[PDB]
Amino acid sequence: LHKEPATLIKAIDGDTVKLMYKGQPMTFRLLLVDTPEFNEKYGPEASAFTKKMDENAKKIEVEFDKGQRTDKYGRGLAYIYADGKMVEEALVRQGLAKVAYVYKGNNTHEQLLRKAEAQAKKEKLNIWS
Ligand SMILES: Cc1cn([C@H]2C[C@H](OP(=O)(O)O)[C@@H](COP(=O)(O)O)O2)c(=O)[nH]c1=O
Ligand SMILES: [Ca+2]
Repeated sequence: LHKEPATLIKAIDGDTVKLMYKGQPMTFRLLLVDTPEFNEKYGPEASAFTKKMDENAKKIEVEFDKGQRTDKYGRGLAYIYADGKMVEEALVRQGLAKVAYVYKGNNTHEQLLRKAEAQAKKEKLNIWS
């Protein structure tokens, strides 16, 4: 897998972001995680976390996995990186997302994320508190 450029267009919520990719505006859904909806507990915190991470970043990159690149809703499915840091991993390490939606063709970074979840679980962070 390889990272490709994109630019922030706008924050949406904890696990969705509007990015420009290959010149075209697109909503991206972060692979392999589930943040709470904005109206759910830790939802606002998740949205804030991802907004800031993405806003502050000098450089956003997308990384498609091996499978499906767009979901049923037209959202691109990728891992997102902000200055080389995976947003999934950051969210999951803070207990602001669960590992989730792990489908067979598109699960390259499962265990990395699971490892992060375990440490958030142990620290009883946020979702785990
Ligand atoms: C993360 C991800 C979600 N989805 C779809 C499954 C879910 O369908 P349903 O809408 O039918 O529940 C929905 C969850 O996304 P959200 O958590 O953004 O709502 O998005 C995929 O199809 N592939 C994926 O890799
Ligand atoms: Ca969600």
